[PDB]
Amino acid sequence: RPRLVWTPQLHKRFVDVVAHLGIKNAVPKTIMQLMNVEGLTRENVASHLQKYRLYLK
DNA sequence: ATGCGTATCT
DNA sequence: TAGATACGCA
Repeated sequence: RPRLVWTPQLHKRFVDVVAHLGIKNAVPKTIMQLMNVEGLTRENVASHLQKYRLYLK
């Protein structure tokens, strides 16, 4: 129920999955499927990817 | 029906 | 600042 905390370990797995897939295929559902984290939703990944893209600009 | 991207909210 | 929610539109 409490908001998801993106721990350095969880963010690292996100970064590795986003690096594995290219920019084209690094979409929230494919990231989530590859990350393989229990209880992690498409919306959790989508929100994180938005902030990640803003940080890379 | 599904899910991505942007804006907006807490 | 980070993470959640809303929604337009592919």
